[PDB]
Amino acid sequence: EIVLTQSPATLSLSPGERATLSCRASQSVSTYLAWYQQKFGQAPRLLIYDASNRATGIPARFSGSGSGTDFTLTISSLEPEDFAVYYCQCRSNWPPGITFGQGTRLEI
Amino acid sequence: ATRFASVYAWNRKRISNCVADYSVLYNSASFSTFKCYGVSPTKLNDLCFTNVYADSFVIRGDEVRQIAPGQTGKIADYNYKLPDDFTGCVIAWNRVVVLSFELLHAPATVCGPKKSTNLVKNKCVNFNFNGLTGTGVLTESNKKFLPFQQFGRDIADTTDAVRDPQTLEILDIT
Amino acid sequence: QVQLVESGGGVVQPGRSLRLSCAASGFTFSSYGMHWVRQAPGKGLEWVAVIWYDGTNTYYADSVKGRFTISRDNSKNTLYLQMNSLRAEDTAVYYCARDLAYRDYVWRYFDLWGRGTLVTV
Amino acid sequence: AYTNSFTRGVYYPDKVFRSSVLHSTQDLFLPFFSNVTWFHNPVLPFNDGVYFASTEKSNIIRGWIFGTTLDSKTQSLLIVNNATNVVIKVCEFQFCNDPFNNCTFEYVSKNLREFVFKNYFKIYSKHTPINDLPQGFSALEPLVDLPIGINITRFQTLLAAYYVGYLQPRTFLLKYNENGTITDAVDCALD
Ligand SMILES: *[C@@H]1O[C@H](CO)[C@@H](O)[C@H](O)[C@H]1NC(C)=O
Ligand SMILES: *[C@@H]1O[C@H](CO)[C@@H](O)[C@H](O)[C@H]1NC(C)=O
Ligand SMILES: *[C@@H]1O[C@H](CO)[C@@H](O)[C@H](O)[C@H]1NC(C)=O
Ligand SMILES: *[C@@H]1O[C@H](CO)[C@@H](O)[C@H](O)[C@H]1NC(C)=O
Ligand SMILES: *[C@@H]1O[C@H](CO)[C@@H](O)[C@H](O)[C@H]1NC(C)=O
Ligand SMILES: *[C@@H]1O[C@H](CO)[C@@H](O)[C@H](O)[C@H]1NC(C)=O
Repeated sequence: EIVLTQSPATLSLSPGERATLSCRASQSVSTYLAWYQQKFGQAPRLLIYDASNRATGIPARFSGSGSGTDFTLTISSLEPEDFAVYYCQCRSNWPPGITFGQGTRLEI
Repeated sequence: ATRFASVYAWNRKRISNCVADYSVLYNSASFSTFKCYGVSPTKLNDLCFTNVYADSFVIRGDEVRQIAPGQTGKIADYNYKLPDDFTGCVIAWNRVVVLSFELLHAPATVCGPKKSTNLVKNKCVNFNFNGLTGTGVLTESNKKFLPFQQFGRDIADTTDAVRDPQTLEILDIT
Repeated sequence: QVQLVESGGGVVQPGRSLRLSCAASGFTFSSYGMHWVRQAPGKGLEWVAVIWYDGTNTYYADSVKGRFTISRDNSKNTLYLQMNSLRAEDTAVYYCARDLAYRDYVWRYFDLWGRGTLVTV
Repeated sequence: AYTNSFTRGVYYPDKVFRSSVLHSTQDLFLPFFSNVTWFHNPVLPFNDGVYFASTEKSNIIRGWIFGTTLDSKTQSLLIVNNATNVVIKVCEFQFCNDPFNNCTFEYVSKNLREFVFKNYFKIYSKHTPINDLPQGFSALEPLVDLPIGINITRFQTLLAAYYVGYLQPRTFLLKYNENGTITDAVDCALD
């Protein structure tokens, strides 16, 4: 089974700076693995699928990289329009369900 | 199986004399599109068709819709396979198999995976032993069917016993 | 007015049963697939059930296999979800969600979320 | 030449076990005591169905061609028993003038060998020792069932004594013993 492993537990930075989260997948996940951005109380929205493909509604500042068992998200310049919590998510074949990660909180 | 190309001589096979398990073709992660036009996919796998037609070809990321209604434009009317009244699926993954389902005069061969419950004897049940149907208590018999006979019939043409199709044992039906 | 509004949040003892509902409105209820994802307090989202747009086949997550029932009645354009044998972990914010794809059976993304109804035990 | 078929050509009409009972059924059966043409190669009509029987020592007879045109232009059924196994295939074969394309399936699965070939396409057979066409009774049992939907009107034997009779829509009374073996039968139109 696929277990996503997320690091760092938290990020603390000023806005405008460069924010890098890492998600280390257990085993290659082919051509689609997703990132989810959830503000407190809001409805989670996809940001990135395929780990570099810019989903619709997504300003260009959000960049991702990886394949196999290295997957990482970068943000060039944080603004309060982005300051939320973040997940890495995928689906499964052995039996037909879904694994999120644990989540990675961002701080000022 | 690797390599695929060409749509106008798009290669094509009858699929026949086999059980068509469409169940596996949902559950894999890698399919990104699976559709039907007319009937649900689990509703497909309990119909029973003469000839399942399949064909495949490699494509570019942006894919034009494979034709449900007779879809309209460029390659999607100038290279292939343009079935206006398509009671036919469209698969895709991360590359498509467009499926035409024949229901011709022939005796339908390529038929559903026929998922099978687990035998319970010595109580009452509605049973369906391989299309033979009806309520009764199944109990262990002492009858010796010949290798090819599938159900015992009483003197007045009432089913008296059956062969369980997976364990070839004879059960009396009282 | 393309929104869903959930309903049926409440409290029950373990071992007893509960039924929720989600109302859909502003879009064709019988044309999209529906999910239930539950958010246990302080934790992440955990898929519960899905249905294809015609409710002809249904899948459940492992944690609820054989214990919850997902169903759609297009008469009222209302989604349901029954419960059996509820246990302590089941406390959550049940978000009914609507599927991303139009008439595709992949059942892969969540494009729209209900505000989520508390359920506690 | 012709031979007296006696009471041969009886086969299990269906797949139902019946026991210690006389069951009356109507089917395409070889009429009792009709005469069966005897060949020591040529294409014969198939009509409603064919009873085929052979007596071999060295297994010269190997197979059959069935269809309508028996060349390319239509599907034709080719049944060949070779070495250990049986090849049944329905391609649009371009046949030889004296034998010895688009498919729809390919199925692989002293000595008196009896077969009944009738039209989906059903093959029944029986293999018995004997030592002209023996008087006695034994019943043939279904072994092969082909869902082809082919129009069959003519057939040819691929190769030496064999007999060909024709089935007729006759009523038979079949006697099943307690193990569900047919041990006798009465031809209701014989006399
Ligand atoms: C089907 O599978 C079972 C295994 O559980 C096997 O014992 C059985 O023989 C199989 N069916 C037939 C007809 O042999
Ligand atoms: C055999 O059939 C032929 C048909 O041409 C007939 O002339 C002949 O009398 C028959 N012989 C017997 C013994 O029935
Ligand atoms: C039977 O015939 C097929 C083709 O006609 C052939 O491939 C096969 O090898 C034959 N059987 C044996 C045991 O050789
Ligand atoms: C092959 O034969 C079948 C027989 O019904 C026919 O329907 C089919 O059209 C033939 N193949 C092609 C490519 O036409
Ligand atoms: C086979 O014969 C039937 C009549 O028995 C006829 O209707 C049908 O057209 C024939 N098959 C073909 C392919 O023409
Ligand atoms: C029937 O079968 C049994 C065992 O299968 C055998 O002992 C018996 O001889 C057979 N014949 C008759 C007439 O019972």
